[PDB]
Amino acid sequence: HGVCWIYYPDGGSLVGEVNEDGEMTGEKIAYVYPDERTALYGKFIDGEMIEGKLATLMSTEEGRPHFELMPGNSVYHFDKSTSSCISTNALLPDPYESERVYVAESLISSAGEGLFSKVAVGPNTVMSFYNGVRITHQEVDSRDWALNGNTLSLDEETVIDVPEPYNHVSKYCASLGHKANHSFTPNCIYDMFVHPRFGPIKCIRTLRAVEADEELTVAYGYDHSPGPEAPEWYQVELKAFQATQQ
Amino acid sequence: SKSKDRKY
Ligand SMILES: Nc1ncnc2c1ncn2[C@@H]1O[C@H](CSCC[C@H](N)C(=O)O)[C@@H](O)[C@H]1O
Repeated sequence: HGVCWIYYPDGGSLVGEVNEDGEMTGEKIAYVYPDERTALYGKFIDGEMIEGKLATLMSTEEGRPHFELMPGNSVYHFDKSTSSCISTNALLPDPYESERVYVAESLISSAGEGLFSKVAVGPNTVMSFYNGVRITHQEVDSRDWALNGNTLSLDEETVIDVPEPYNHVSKYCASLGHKANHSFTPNCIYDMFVHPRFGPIKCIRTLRAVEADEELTVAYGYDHSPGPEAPEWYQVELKAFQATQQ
Repeated sequence: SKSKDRKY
């Protein structure tokens, strides 16, 4: 038996010996994060993580990954959010994100907390995941902007939200993408991501090299000509940005 | 439209 790797567009992959039907099912299947090193290894059924133990990919021989399990008993499973449940383990952090970002006071004035890089990385690096409950565009668009600070469009049917009180890390730290502040001159973008625990979500990906302890920012991308459909702080911010443009 | 990153 040889091994198969199946990559997602975001660079993560499932890897293992497939079964009679070409399915990722068995006790020695892994999800490998985009760093091609951090992995969740163990029991999968048709590509869904049943019990993934944190591991490090130490080498690949004839295409077969050779892992070492990390100490501890960090286990993860597929746990997609619903309309009302953000996570079965809200305080269990993502182990890839934990090595790449931390939350601190923003450097942007009056912006509360922000998301910062722990280490220097290159362009095109996935830094953080934006998981949340999954609600409709109808609910979100029909309600006040004060409730919509953490809403992220996922696709034409779903918006991801991190509603109070899960916007505080003492209550929810499984993912941290909702902590990145806005910039009209950002160093990251939101990008599609298929996560073995969260399912189909978005991630924060660098668009250039970033230094250790640099604040990560993304363009929130509100509609500027539906004036702008956006919160006050952003509209005020948009004026200024437009000012600098000539 | 009251969410980030839509494809207008
Ligand atoms: N460029 C900017 N200027 C001012 N406030 C900002 C900003 N980008 C984000 N924010 C703030 O962050 C919210 C989105 S969530 C971003 C994390 C938030 N700062 C926190 O502490 O949890 C917005 O409602 C706004 O209050």
